[PDB]
Amino acid sequence: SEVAHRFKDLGEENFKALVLIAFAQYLQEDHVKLVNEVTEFAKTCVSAENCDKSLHTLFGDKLCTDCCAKQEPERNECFLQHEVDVMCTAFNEETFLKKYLYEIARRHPYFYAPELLFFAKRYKAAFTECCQAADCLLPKLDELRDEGKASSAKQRLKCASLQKFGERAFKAWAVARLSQRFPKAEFAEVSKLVTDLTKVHTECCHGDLLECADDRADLAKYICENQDSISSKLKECCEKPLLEKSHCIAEVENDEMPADLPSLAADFVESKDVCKNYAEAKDVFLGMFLYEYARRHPDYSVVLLLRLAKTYETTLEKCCAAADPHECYAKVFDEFKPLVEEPQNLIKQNCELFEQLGEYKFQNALLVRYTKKVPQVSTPTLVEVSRNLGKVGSKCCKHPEAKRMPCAEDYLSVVLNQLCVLHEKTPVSDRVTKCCTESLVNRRPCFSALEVDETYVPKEFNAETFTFHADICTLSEKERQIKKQTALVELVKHKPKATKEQLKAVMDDFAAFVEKCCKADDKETCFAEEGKKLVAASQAALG
Amino acid sequence: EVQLQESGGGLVQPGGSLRLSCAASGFTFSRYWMFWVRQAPGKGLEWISDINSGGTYTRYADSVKGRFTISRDNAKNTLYLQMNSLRAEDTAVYYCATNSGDGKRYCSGGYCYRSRGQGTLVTVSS
Repeated sequence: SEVAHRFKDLGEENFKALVLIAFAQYLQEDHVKLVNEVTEFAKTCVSAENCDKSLHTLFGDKLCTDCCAKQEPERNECFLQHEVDVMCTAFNEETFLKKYLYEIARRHPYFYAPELLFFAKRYKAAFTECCQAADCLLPKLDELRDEGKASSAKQRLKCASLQKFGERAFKAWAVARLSQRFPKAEFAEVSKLVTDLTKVHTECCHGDLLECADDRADLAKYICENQDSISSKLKECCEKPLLEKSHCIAEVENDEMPADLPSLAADFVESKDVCKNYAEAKDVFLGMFLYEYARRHPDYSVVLLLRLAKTYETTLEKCCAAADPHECYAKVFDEFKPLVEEPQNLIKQNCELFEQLGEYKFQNALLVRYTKKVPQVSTPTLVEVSRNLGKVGSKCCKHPEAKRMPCAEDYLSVVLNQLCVLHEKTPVSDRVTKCCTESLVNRRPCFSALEVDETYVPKEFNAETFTFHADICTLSEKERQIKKQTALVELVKHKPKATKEQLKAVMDDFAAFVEKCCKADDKETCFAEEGKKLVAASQAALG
Repeated sequence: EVQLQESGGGLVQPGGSLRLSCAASGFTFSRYWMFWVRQAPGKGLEWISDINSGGTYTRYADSVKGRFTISRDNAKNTLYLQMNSLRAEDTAVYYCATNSGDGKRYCSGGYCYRSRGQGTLVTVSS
């Protein structure tokens, strides 16, 4: 009986948490008793009838006394398509934590179940320290809340990529990352972890939950036991409690590579044998190429390394069919040079620009850049995308170059996926649908390949959109900023061939204007009078 | 410097059993994986069992699972393969292999090794 296995393994406290999440996500408090009811059945489960019945079927059959037409695993695919003083007073603590847990679980669908359990334990720790503390619980709580929202966005990515593309693509992704993370490990060890990681991910994307928490626990078990062959950065991670220990290995930094590593060229470009090796064990052979390239290059995005492996694969497929293969693929490393330099220059130019402008004007510059490229997107969407891209700048450009491409990749991949989700439910651009459609190694390059839209006809002048009101002085910095960034996008839609010099001079005018009248004694009068000098300034610059 | 050397082969018969062994030289045994791969009369290499460096993980091709066991002794630099319930189809030259060293890779039968022993012949004739 699986329900028993996982009872015996997960525990009781963890089992109950796990049932709390999936059930909650599927149904949108009344049936919380049913989750405590399931535990009583589980004790019953461990030759009783209804016991050893399939886990999903028992959950699938039940909750649906929301289609419910076939109640099978082929239905699940259809289903997937469809106050400091008071907080301490609750501190039955177990009840208080459980309500807190439901609420996070209720809020987002694709949260990775295993991670959710971990944050709760940190939340308890802060309360236990805080009540003894004369008052800083709120900063610890804020810390944890901010981290969670991003995970739901990355997970959506992972699962869609697995549906979009086969496990071969997901395993390859994994091989690339773990080689970076665990360079001193040999290939057979890395391969072992990826198969395990894939199953745990494949299942939670499946939404079984159930085993992946047990499979995550076993995987975390395995590493700490076998540190000798994995990473010299695992020690501390591997002295913690289980949910902390596990979540911690997800976050562990890159280990140093072995010193005096050989060049990959012998055995991948210098050997007569490679077409034979490729024919004897193709995907293994290619897997090992990626292992060797990756472990030498923590300064590379995973996707980049996937392009290189792809390039190499394409080169063997043509070269090994040619007259003298050895000659034909002798130059292949010269092919990798431009693939590596395109992302590096792009990081170089955009950080140069961010450094010299600061977050806010950087955002303004991106706003100009992407409006011209895709003027048909709605103004609120252009503002949010550009705003988020700017923050990517501030998070990544701080790091030296060696750390930049993986950081960019990390955050930019979530932006581009959120963006593509929006575009699907209200398309406005064929170029964007295509960049969203294309293979993951090509998504970002395709977006990078967008040009200005020379067909776009200017928006007619409207006066309201470029007038500010005194109420703007009451707003937070974020909302005031958005106000002006809305004007800028609208300015570009009205003057789409104006230089970025003229466009920025006006945007600074918007800034100087709001700055000046928000200091004035009589604001209402400043906003009306100086409002004329702004109109004459933009007219001077742009007409 | 890397040296693998199989032992323990000869003629045996249906139902019976046999143990194979391999000694290691060159680089240390404890830090790497080890592999047993076989070659039946009219075939190429079948990869049949794997072991991690610490001995904490093992893998078995379907055709030998349940009946075979792989294990090691890191002190003696010695890999073992314990074979039970032998059949006709287990006839083959058994080898052992590893990916230790910075030697050339050699792919065959759907995997790649850097070093292999000279391989010991086992015959399972009724």
